[PDB]
Amino acid sequence: SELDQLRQEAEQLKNQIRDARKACADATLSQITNNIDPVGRIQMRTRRTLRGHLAKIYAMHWGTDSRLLVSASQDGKLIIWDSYTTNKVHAIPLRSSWVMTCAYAPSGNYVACGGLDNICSIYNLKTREGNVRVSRELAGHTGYLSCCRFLDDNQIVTSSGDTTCALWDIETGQQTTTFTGHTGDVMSLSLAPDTRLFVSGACDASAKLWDVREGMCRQTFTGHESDINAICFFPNGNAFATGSDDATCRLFDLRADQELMTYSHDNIICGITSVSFSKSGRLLLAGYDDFNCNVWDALKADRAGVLAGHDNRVSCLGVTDDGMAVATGSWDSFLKIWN
Amino acid sequence: LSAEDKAAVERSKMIDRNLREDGEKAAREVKLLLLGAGESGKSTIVKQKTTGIVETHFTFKDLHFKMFDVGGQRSERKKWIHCFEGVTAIIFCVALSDYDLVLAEDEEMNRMHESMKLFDSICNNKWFTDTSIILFLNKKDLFEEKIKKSPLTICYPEYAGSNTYEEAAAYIQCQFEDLNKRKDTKEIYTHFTCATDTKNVQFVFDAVTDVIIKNNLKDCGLF
Amino acid sequence: AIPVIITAVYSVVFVVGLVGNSLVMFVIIRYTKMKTATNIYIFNLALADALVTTTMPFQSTVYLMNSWPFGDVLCKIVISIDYYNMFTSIFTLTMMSVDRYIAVCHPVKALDFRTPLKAKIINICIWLLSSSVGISAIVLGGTKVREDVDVIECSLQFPDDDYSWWDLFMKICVFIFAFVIPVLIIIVCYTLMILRLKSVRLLSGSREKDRNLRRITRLVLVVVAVFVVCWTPIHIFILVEALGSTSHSTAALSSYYFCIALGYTNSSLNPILYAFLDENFKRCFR
Amino acid sequence: SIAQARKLVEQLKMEANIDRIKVSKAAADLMAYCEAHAKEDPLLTPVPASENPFR
Ligand SMILES: CC(C)[C@@H](CN1CC[C@@](C)(c2cccc(O)c2)[C@@H](C)C1)NC(=O)[C@H]1Cc2ccc(O)cc2CN1
Repeated sequence: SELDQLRQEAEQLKNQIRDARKACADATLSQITNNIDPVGRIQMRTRRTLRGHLAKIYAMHWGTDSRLLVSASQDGKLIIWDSYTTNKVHAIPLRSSWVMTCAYAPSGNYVACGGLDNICSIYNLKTREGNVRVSRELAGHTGYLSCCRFLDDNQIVTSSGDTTCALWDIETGQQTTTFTGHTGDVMSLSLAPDTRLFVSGACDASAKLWDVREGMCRQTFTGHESDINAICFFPNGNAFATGSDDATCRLFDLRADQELMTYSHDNIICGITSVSFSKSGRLLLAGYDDFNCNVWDALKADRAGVLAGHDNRVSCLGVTDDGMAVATGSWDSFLKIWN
Repeated sequence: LSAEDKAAVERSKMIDRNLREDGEKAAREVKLLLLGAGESGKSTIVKQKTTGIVETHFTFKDLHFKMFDVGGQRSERKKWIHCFEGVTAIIFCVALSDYDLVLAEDEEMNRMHESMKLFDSICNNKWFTDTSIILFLNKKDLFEEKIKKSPLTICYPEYAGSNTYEEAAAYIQCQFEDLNKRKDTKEIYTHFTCATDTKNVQFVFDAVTDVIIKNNLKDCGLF
Repeated sequence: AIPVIITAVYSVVFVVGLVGNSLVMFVIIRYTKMKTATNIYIFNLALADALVTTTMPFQSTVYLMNSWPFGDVLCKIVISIDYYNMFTSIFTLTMMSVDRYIAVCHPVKALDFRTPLKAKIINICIWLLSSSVGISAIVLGGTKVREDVDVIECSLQFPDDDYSWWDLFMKICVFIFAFVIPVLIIIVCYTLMILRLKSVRLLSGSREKDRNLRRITRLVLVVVAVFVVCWTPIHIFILVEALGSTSHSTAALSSYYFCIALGYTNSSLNPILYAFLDENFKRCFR
Repeated sequence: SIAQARKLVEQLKMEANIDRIKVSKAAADLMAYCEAHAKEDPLLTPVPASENPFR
């Protein structure tokens, strides 16, 4: 009866949490938004189409600046693009052809690579010998890695398939902390701009806030009803929007952890593969399985434009840190840059 | 323009040429999705530390097969099955001798029923509308004496036939073939083999050659 | 009365052939990717038909006026591009059938022998092979009069000399290497392709893959029929008026213009058939 | 097991006793951050040809 008593206590305390966050919502974001000037049509024509991939592209990541992004695809090649000149600087081979995550460090010296091989790959881009060489072979995850966003030059955060997030060290290869509490499988990871916290989404429609210095879940919230596979912070750091496989996008805040705004439309029934913000936070860019990309008013929850033009389903999009341009990757071995 | 920009353009063209000549052989490197139940004869098929997909590189008559054994992937299969659109065939190794025993440690479900559910899941995927399944039935040698004592009534109380080897193999064949819900674009190849039996490479070679004939009709514009 | 209808139908088929070939070239240039080995071949067919459809007003006006005010300025080029079209169409239909046969019967070596680079190499080789005949035609061109009506037509430059044996050897050689070796290769390759498709397991069922094989065989049969039945009576007419002697009979020229009408109708119907039948354009257009 | 239930109930108890303040102020400061940085965003207002180096 002790297990039943503990289950009842957890149920009533979660009910108390739900009642507290229900009474905490004095007003909704719609009735504060509805008296501002709307955003016009974002007729963003393509500028660069980074052709050269021979296989399906799953992930991309920018740097602190533009002009340099990394791209991951199942051809075993991790191409570092020169974005303005459409050129490519390095073509990194992979030991494993199964990749679905990649990242570009803020220092620009290390890149992430992982996938179904259950091993994170870190390569040193700047070496006295002229080549791209792997530095640390990060293993310890029994599931497939799915998101490998970088803290800094020495700390890497990996989202994995064993329903646990992990923070590693480059020089030792061991996990400093193991973030545990996600029941479902995890394929979302986004770090806060102040590099103090991060949120992660999992299959159980749960977005959990974690602290990196001590490693425990500070808040969680369930508003979705399907697999969450796209997460990103608001650029102010006090909110984060969630993209799931539910044909909807939802916005949560770090201060109340409630349903601020949902982004769902009748004409779209396909899932979202990636979601990212611009540096102002007014526009929310949501990828879709409808073979296109769609932008969203992050306050008015209206469609501000469609970046149609992909021959296949998109899988990754990233707006640059200076708000310059978005590079939407897709399954058709293309990577279109929009402005 | 500037000399550094011209050098960068030349390096980009050189590495594009290298990427083209390295990815042109990926079409010749044909690839197979090997999957099956645990200890169901999958370990002995591959003879003819990443803790993930095991890569085996082997060739027969200059074709360079690749097998992706997913035996060490304990995660949810639905979210990583979309990375195998480029696979040409599905190898499904299941054992015929695993019809009576349920787990050999607990009693809640037979191994054959879970294998049938896995085949129905992997055969009716929207990702595999036109990926021909090379079904394999192995370790028939242990099934020869295990059918003399135990009938099919342990596994199926709807058999009502003859408790013999050939009819048992044919009825397992009939259950597995009828799991396919669309027989027009999908064809399921089956081979009978043992743990010490050869001529599996011939069956898989014939399979891959037929699928690439279908591909060659498809790109030329006839199929 | 009599020339009113036939010239109108000729102009109509000329216009529809031009517009069909123009739309085929436009979609293969800017709407359908050109990477498949058969894409460059249907491109070659489009280009050859575009080069030969231009001579249709020339044929119409020479049928009308029974002569031409053209001189040696352009009869030489419109008689060189005739043989250029002939060799191009024949060798592309041969190499397309060879490519299909090596795709079906040898699929393990089709991945190596069906690279786009090798397709371009074979295409340039057959382009040069047609161009040798084209430059031979352009250096053995010219005109002369006939002393019954004093009209003019441009043909091979061979005066009254001991070159008649050479002219018959040239005509018999182009006949053999046009409708013996290429048609024999096309027929043998397609029959062996269907024979290999007998033994496969994904196209020899009973529900829909059997009728898929049936429509594929109907496709190759109708392609061979449209090529042969339309291009062959030309070869009967010219080979009949090569070995012996044939004057300008009224039944001869009527059959001559009938055969020319067929040999232009096939080139007009090739873009429409290869756009509504090749199924890659059907997949792209949807 | 029972240890998993103890861990979950303690983790949820830790998440229970956190500070929660009004959602309307979160909407207000989200709107304030959006309007205060709307000028510094080329995706909102398109920069001219001298700027916008994707040309
Ligand atoms: C392909 C079809 C439609 C026509 C096209 N061709 C195009 C040139 C043409 C209009 C012409 C050219 C020069 C003078 C003249 O009065 C007429 C007239 C001969 C018709 N081709 C021919 O008549 C070809 C057919 C042929 C076949 C075998 C062979 O040994 C030689 C020749 C030469 N004439």
